Amino acid sequence: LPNITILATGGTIAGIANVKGEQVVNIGSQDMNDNVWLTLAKKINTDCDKTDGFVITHGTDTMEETAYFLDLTVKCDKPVVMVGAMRPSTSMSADGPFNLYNAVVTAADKASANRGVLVVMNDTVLDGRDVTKTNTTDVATFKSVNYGPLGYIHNGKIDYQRTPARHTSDTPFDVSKLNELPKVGIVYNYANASDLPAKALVDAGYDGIVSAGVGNGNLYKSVFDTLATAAKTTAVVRSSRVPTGATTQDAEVDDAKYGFVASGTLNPQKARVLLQLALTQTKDPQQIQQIFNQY
Amino acid sequence: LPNITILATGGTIAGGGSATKSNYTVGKVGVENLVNAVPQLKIANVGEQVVNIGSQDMNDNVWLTLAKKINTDCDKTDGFVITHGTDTMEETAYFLDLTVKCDKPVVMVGAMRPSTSMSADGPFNLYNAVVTAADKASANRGVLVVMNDTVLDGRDVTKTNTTDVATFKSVNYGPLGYIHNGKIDYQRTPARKHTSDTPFDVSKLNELPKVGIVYNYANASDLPAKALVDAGYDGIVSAGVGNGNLYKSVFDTLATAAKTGTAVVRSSRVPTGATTQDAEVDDAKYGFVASGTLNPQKARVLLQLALTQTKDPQQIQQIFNQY
Amino acid sequence: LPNITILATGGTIAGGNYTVGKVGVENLVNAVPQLKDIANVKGEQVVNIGSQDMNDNVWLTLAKKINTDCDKTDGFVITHGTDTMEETAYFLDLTVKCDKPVVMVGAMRPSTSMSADGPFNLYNAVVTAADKASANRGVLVVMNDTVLDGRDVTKTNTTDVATFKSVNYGPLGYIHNKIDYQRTPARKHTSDTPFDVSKLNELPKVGIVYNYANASDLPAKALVDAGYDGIVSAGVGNGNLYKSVFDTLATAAKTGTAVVRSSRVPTGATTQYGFVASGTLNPQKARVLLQLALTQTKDPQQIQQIFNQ
Amino acid sequence: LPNITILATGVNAVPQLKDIANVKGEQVVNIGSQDMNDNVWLTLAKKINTDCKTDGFVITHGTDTMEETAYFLDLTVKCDKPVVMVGAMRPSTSMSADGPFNLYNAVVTAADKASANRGVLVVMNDTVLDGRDVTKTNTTDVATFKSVNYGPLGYIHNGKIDYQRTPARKHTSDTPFDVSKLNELPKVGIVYNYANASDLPAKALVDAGYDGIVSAGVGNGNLYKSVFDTLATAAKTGTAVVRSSRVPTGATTQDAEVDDAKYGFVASGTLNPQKARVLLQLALTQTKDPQQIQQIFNQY
Ligand SMILES: N[C@@H](CC(=O)O)C(=O)O
Ligand SMILES: N[C@@H](CC(=O)O)C(=O)O
Repeated sequence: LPNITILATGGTIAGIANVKGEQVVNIGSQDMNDNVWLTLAKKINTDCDKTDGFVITHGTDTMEETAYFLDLTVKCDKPVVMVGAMRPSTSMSADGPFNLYNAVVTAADKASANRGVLVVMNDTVLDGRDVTKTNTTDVATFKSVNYGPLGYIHNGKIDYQRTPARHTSDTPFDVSKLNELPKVGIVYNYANASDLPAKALVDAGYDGIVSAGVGNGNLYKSVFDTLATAAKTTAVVRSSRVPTGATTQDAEVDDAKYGFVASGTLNPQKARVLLQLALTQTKDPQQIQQIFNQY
Repeated sequence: LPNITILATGGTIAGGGSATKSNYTVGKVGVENLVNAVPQLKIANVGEQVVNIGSQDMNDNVWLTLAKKINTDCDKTDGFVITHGTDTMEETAYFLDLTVKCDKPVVMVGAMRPSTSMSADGPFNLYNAVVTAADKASANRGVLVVMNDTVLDGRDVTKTNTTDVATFKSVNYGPLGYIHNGKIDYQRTPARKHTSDTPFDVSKLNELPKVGIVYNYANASDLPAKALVDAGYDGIVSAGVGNGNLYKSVFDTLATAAKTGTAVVRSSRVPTGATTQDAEVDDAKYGFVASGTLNPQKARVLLQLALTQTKDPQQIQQIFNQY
Repeated sequence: LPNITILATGGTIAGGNYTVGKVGVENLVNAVPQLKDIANVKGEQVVNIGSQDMNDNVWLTLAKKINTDCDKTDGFVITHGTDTMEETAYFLDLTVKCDKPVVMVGAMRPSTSMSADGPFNLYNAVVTAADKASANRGVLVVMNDTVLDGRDVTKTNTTDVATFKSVNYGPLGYIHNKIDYQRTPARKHTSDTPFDVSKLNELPKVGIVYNYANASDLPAKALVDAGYDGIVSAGVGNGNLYKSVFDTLATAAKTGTAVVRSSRVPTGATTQYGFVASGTLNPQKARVLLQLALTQTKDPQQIQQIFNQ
Repeated sequence: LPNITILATGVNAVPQLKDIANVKGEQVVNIGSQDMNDNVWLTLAKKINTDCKTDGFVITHGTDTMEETAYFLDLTVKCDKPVVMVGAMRPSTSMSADGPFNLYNAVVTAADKASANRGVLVVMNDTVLDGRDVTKTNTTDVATFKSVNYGPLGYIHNGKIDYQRTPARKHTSDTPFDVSKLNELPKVGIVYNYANASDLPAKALVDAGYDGIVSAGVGNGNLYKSVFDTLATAAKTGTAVVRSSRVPTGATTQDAEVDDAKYGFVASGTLNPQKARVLLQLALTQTKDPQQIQQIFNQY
């Protein structure tokens, strides 16, 4: 049988294949940070040749952030499948066993390769870029809200009907010998939104700022002004607190005039992930925007 | 016919750009020109231009102006229709839902496409909004949002999509009724207290307590919360991850802010589902408030009003458990 | 503690590829020791079958049981198959004269499976059946942490444990650890209906015909040939019908048969022909209501008023 | 500009199309889409196949059965040029009639080459949808058409399409289905399952000797006992029987509660009843064997 290594990183999930298990760290994913991300990726890139595929048990809270980061830093072309649980393992009707079950299936399937980093939840294979946590409590919380799942799992078989075109081998981000990430913060937009948050990050000389805008990534006037001065003086990506849909160019915001970057379908967390890595290679908004159109 | 007062605030309903191209500005078209875009209203007898702005610049002053209109002119009309930007309609609609002391159907409506666009959605939406406002069965339902042929309540309505004309959805509890042929089959009503049942009286308020929102994500910086605390904000909402949790940095500063009096509400960046008590965070232990089903923008609204009557974390927790 | 009586009909929840309705009611209770902390659970095995074989006789039995024993218990939970629960639940919603909570629950995964969903479903069903806030909402279905109304709950997905959704108007409340009730159904239900099945041992014959391109009209004609009392059309779009099928139902309606227009399109109302528009009711739910109406009238005009209920 | 042929089945009104393409109109038929049928399909496919010349096609169609025509054309059109279907949920007389911008975007999609080699497409309310998974979800909503199982191929903004997906099942040029030489399609009907379901509708189709029957089963393609009894005898008389589901989302899978291979049934996978009918009709043009039909249903 193929050999699949389970990498455990935390999450309620604790709190066909020849399966080996290693625990890298054990944290709530709400405390997820650059160091675990750099450690997790360096682990998988180092042990790529040593196994047939990886399954990663993780907290569901920032699962979408980790999955996107690995989707952009994993150079291992072998399947990397992320998995978690919404109910505790000791609790009744614990969902984790069959989730992890399905993840090993996904990681064992030879058809799964070259689909990037995947997330497997509730009988479904989700792509790392579009997966998001939809609901605070549901076991079916994970969804690709914009483009949808890649496949469904039944009786150990996967009917793959999609593959993402936007990852893994094909990305230029190499964090192998990197021990820090650029600083990227996220500011929320709302009625009468305060600029205090964005002013705080700019004054700290943050490399980047993501805007959790309203609608098509729009900003409150105070915020927009301040981010306009920062971008023109800090990288600023426009994303949206809106859970679904692209933050587009050519709507109500001339980004060129302002040197903003429209985040596309990337939500504020995922936009942050991509902005962080883009700032390891360039700081020009005109250049970054090209990165955001391909990843 | 019923008398419906249309209060205009701006919005992509009142915005223009060419019909093809997608660049456009909002809070352009004056109300009077929107009335004319919908010849088929003489349903009701159409009005006032309060502001003409993109709803992304919506703020307490416009909120307070809106509430003061509706309550003072309640007896002079049969119901109101508020033309608004889609971006914060869920916020405005919730504030009015907590502050309007009238019964008249207060129905908010917007458009995802500019009025100059091809197949602009605003004319027929505004039609159904008037329809909604004119049907008195809409009375006693709180502040409503009528979008894409659907009637939604101000508490649960939220913007699901950045571009879809079907963008608005009551994701957690669902719509109140659907509109066909100028007729509404209402099958629900919201259970939380709204409008006339709220303990909030804005008649003598010209400004709201200061409440900001901090976002949560991996490795999150705590400088925004430290900035809001240092700024003496009355309330802070965290758009937490999952069931309202915080990154260690952010939880640290808010732990200290809450202990020295700041209202701290735990909500979720997660668009649907409740941020509940007794999960991973013991709210009674750090004097916090779980926001329940209220998303962060809506949680801000409730904490702002709550801070007009009380600064007790036990007391706020029930305001959030009741509205 | 409250007395909750569990009425079992089968389902995957009681099943063990897999077979439905193998396990008995005491074993669905056994499997969750925690129910001892919440209610005094008693059980009755009404039938033990896959809900794809659910039928009128079982419907009539359930309604009479719930109606007769309403004064013997504090609330009922019905363990049931997920395939037709949306029908049974809506049937009970209109025929139960009991005001006490009547809660339906099921499983998408067998009792034998990894991550079997029935235990926590059945627990949450008993909680709901025990909560005083649940009474007077009509018949409820509790699946995957949520209280759903019998009228609007429908099965949205073929395999998901979260399949059940009130797709048009949404859930009534959410269950965590004790229910956040924020909605209540406005159409009339339970003790508020004009339908009395107590002394009925058969129901009027109602069938369903599907519409699609090139649709054959032989299925509609077969139901016409059988003198079926009612025909629901699973139409396309907003209750539209293929030409040949529309012709046959025109003849069926003209010779006395009730014809309700519904839609195969899973969401939204089929709107208001001397036909009956089903409104938001999908074909199977439209079927149950049309069945009941034909116990009180066969007037299409009065039948449409029933559907506006 | 590319030459786009708009084939109408049910203009000067949108002048902004002419900013994107050189329109040819042509009235293939004049029908309500609830009356869509095999003959319009055979004509549509043969028309497109012969005129494949042009740079792309746009097909204006009623929304009610568009998902059937889209899938049928998805499997029988041999042209690799973009074939885009579009309709309106609101009449053109309405206040906010959606047809103009839909038609606009359909021409945009059809004129874009990135659209080629994605099969037959459906463009409705700002979205590029694949012919296989696209389905009509809501009775009146303008946002009704959506790919519920696997999702949209791209979104249209400002007359530009961000394609991020393509369907993996074989379509168009990779299919063995050639309707060019057919003047009729095999007779395949659909029966619904519900509690107490009557077997009279399915027996009517067996009595008329239909080649194929699709079951809109409950749950994972299950059948009421009466209907199963009937479909079993039909399979026993060489009839093809495909198990689908009235449930709008998810696959009707093998290895659940019905031993397909024992009875000779085919699980439809994610194909819903009307779509399963389209493929079974074409499947019956090449074979009448359940292993081969089931394979075909895992292939398309
Ligand atoms: N920025 C606009 C967007 C819209 O109206 O759709 C607003 O909310 O005012
Ligand atoms: N009675 C249903 C139970 C389920 O599927 O959950 C069935 O037989 O399929």
